[PDB]
Amino acid sequence: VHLTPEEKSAVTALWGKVNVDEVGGEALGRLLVVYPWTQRFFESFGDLSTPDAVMGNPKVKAHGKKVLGAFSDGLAHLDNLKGTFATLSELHCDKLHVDPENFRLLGNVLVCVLAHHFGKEFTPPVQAAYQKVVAGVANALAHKYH
Amino acid sequence: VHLTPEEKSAVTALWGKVNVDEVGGEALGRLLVVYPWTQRFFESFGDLSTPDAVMGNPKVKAHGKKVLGAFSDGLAHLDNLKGTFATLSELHCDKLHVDPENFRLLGNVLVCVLAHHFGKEFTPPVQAAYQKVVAGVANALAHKYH
Amino acid sequence: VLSPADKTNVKAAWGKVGAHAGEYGAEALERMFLSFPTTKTYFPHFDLSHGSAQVKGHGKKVADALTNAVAHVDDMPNALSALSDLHAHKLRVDPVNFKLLSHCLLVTLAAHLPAEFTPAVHASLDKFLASVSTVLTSKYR
Amino acid sequence: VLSPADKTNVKAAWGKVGAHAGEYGAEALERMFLSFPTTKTYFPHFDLSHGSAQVKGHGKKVADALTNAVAHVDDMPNALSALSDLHAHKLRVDPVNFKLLSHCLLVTLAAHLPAEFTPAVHASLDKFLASVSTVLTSKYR
Ligand code: HEM
Ligand code: HEM
Ligand code: HEM
Ligand code: HEM
Repeated sequence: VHLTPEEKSAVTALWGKVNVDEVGGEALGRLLVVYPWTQRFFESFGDLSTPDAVMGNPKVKAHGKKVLGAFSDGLAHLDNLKGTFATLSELHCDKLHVDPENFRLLGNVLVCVLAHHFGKEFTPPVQAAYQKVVAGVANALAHKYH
Repeated sequence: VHLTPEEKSAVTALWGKVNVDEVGGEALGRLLVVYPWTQRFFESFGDLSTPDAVMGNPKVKAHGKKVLGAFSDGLAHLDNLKGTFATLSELHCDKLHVDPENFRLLGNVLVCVLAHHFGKEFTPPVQAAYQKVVAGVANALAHKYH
Repeated sequence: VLSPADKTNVKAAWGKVGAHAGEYGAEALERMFLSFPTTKTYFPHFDLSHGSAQVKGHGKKVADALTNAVAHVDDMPNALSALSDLHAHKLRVDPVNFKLLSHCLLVTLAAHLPAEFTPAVHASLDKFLASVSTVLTSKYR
Repeated sequence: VLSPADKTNVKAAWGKVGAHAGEYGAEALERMFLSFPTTKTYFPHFDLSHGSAQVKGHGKKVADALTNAVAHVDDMPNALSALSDLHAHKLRVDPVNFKLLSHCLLVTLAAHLPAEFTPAVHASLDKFLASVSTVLTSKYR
C-alpha cells in the first residue's frame, strides 16, 4: 500500500484514538450481524442468535481485539502487508476457506465503525486513506488465493 | 495452475476440437448479452442492441478471436500465467479499469460455451480441470489489482 | 429483477427440462463438488462419490425446488420461504456458493440442451438463478 | 429480500435525513469519488471538486430517489423503473459501483446519525441499499 506521508499521518493520528479493547469487537460483531453467513465460521463462540447477543458476546469482543491487532500490525508496516499477513493468509485461505469477498466486507465494516465513532472528523480524505489500508489488508489476507 | 497428467490430457483433447474462428466470439458475445453492463467497454463495436445483433457483430467475432488466442496461449504456460498475462493485466486493469469480477464471468461464459458445443464430452472432471484454467487466467489478468 | 420476457424464457426452458429435472440437479451438484471442492464443506456427512444415491436424491430435491420457483416466479419469496430459512438462517451458506451452483446448473443445461440454450435463454436463466439465490440467502421472516 | 423489521428500521433511520437529503447524498458521492476514483468515469463532464454545486445538486437527486424507494419499498421495481432504465440500459453502470456508493452512503449515515446507526439498523440499511442496487442494475422492461 502506497500512502502519501500526509495520508499516513492522517491514518496514524486517528488510529491513536481507536479503543484497542472495543473497536475490533464492534467491527467483528457488526460483520456477524450485517452479513449473517459469516457466523458459520464462529460456531464455538456461543450465542450469536440476536444482534444484542452478538455485540455482548465475550468471545466476539475478545476475538475482535485480535483482529484489531492485525490491522494495527498492518499500519505499522504498510510496505510489507504480504509478509505481515502470511501466516494469517494460510489460516484464513488454506485452513478455513473463507471466501475473500468477506475480507473486503470486514474492512468496510471497520470503516463504518470508525465513521460512527469519530463523526465529522472521519472526513472523505481520511476515509479514502483508510480505504487504501483496508484494501491492502484484504489483499494480503487473500494472498494464498492469488 | 497445476493439472494432473489426466487433467492436462483431457483439457488438451477438448481444446483441439474448439473452432478457433468462432468460440471466442461466442464467449465474448454471450458475455455482452448475459451481463449487459460489459457493453460499456465496447461502445465502438457498433450494434449491440439485441442478442442477434451482438452474436453476429463482426467486431465481436474478431475480438473474440484475440481473446480465445490469449486463453490458448495460457494453456501452454499454466505455470507462468502472471508473467504471460502481464501486458494484458496492465491493459485491462490500469488502462481500462475493468472490474475483475468480469474476468471471472467471461471465464465461466467460456466454460458454458464449451459445454454447449461438446455436451457429453464435457464431463464433470473435464469441467473441473477447465475451472482451474479459467480461474488461473482471471487471477493473472487481475494481478495489477492484487 | 426479471423482465416479462425473462419469465417466459425460463418457463419455456425449464419445461423442456421436464422429466430430467432430477438427473440434471444431481449432475449440477456433482459438477459443483468437483469443480469447487470448498462447497463440499456444507455436506460433511454426505456420500459424495460419483454415482452417489444420496447426491442423486438431493439433486432431485434441488430440481423440484427450482420447478416450484419457476411456478411462482412472480412470488418467489413467499414460495421459497422455508428454503430461505434453511439456507440463510440454519445453514448460513455463503452467497458465493450460490454463484457456483448456479453456474454448474447452466453448464448442465448447456451440455444437455444445446439447441435450447440460446444466448437469450442463457441470459434469462442466469438472471432467474441469481433471483432464486438472492431469496435463499435472505432472511426475511 | 427485506424483512418486516428491515422495512421498519429503514423507514425510521432514513426518515431522519429530512432536509439534509442534498447534504448527505452529496457527501456520499464525494466520499465515493475520492475513495474509489474509477467511479468518476461515469461523470466525465461533471465538476467533481470538493464543495461542487453540481455534486450538491446530484446528491439531492440521489437522496430523493432513496426517499422514493422507501415510500415504495414493497414494489420497488415499478417505482424505480425510470432509474433502472437510466443506470442499466443507458449508462451501463457496472454493478460493483453500486456496492461502492452503498458503502459510502452507510459511512455518511454512520457519521451523521450515531444514535440511529445501531448494528441492527446498519444491517437493514445495507440490505435496503443492496435491494435498490439490484433494481437499478436490472433490465426488466
Ligand atoms: C479481513 C480482515 C481480517 C483480519 C485482519 C483477521 C484477523 C484474524 C486474526 C488475527 C485471527 C487470530 C489468528 C490466531 O490466533 O492464530 C483470526 C482468526 C480467525 N478468523 Fe479472521 N481476520 C479477518 C477476516 C476474517 C473473516 C471475514 C472471517 C470469516 C467470515 C474470519 C474468520 C476467522 C476465524 C474462524 C478465525 C479463527 C477463530 C477461532 O480461533 O476459532 N476472519 N483472524
Ligand atoms: C478474462 C479473460 C479475458 C481475456 C483473455 C481477454 C483478452 C483480451 C485481449 C487479447 C485483448 C486485445 C489486447 C490488445 O489488442 O492489445 C483484449 C482487449 C480488450 N478487452 Fe479483454 N480479455 C478478458 C476479459 C475482458 C473483460 C471481462 C472485459 C470487459 C469488458 C474486457 C475488455 C476489453 C477491452 C475493452 C479491450 C480493448 C478492445 C478494443 O480494442 O477496443 N476484457 N482483451
Ligand atoms: C439454486 C440454489 C439452491 C436450491 C434450489 C437448493 C434447494 C435445496 C433443497 C430443496 C434442499 C432440501 C431441503 C429439505 O428437503 O429439507 C436443500 C438442502 C441443502 N442445501 Fe440447498 N439449494 C440451493 C443452493 C445451495 C448451495 C449453494 C449450498 C451450499 C454450497 C446448499 C447447501 C445445502 C445443504 C447443506 C442442504 C442440507 C443437506 C442435508 O444435510 O440434508 N444449497 N437445498
Ligand atoms: C443507490 C444507488 C443510486 C441511486 C439511488 C441513484 C440515483 C440517481 C438519480 C436520481 C439520478 C438522476 C436521474 C435523472 O436525472 O432523472 C442519477 C443519475 C446518474 N447516476 Fe445514479 N444512482 C445510484 C447509483 C449510481 C452509481 C453507483 C453510479 C456510478 C458510479 C451512478 C451514475 C449515475 C450517472 C452517470 C447519472 C447521470 C449523471 C448525468 O450525466 O446527468 N449512479 N442517479
